[PDB]
Amino acid sequence: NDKDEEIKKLRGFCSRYKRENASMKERIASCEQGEQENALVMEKLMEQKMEDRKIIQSQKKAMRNVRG
Amino acid sequence: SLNDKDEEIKKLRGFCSRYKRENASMKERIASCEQGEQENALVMEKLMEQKMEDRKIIQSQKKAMRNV
Repeated sequence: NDKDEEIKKLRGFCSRYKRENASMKERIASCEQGEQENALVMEKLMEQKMEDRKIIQSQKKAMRNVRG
Repeated sequence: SLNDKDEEIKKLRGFCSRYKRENASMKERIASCEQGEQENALVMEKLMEQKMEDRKIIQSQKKAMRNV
């Protein structure tokens, strides 16, 4: 009766923990997937920004060349 | 107070501490992922603002050259 209750209690924690852990792997996995998708967007936006700065520099030079 | 029960309890107690450690680490990892995702959103917002301002500068440069 004393050993039986402790066993019932511990089994309950184990089933609880096990359910919560399974749920978290699922959540962690979708998070990492979100982050992989974010990475592609960020990379594209960063390339475009640097490409814009390149154009700006090239145009700043062309005007410098015209003002001689 | 049956026969395999003291050991069964010892094993289950072990699983619980193990589950408890693994649970804590996952909570920590999910929070880091979510913080990463929040930061990413902010970076993209900054990058989008910068592209738009850069395009403004680029158009302003092409027109100033047109006007010479």
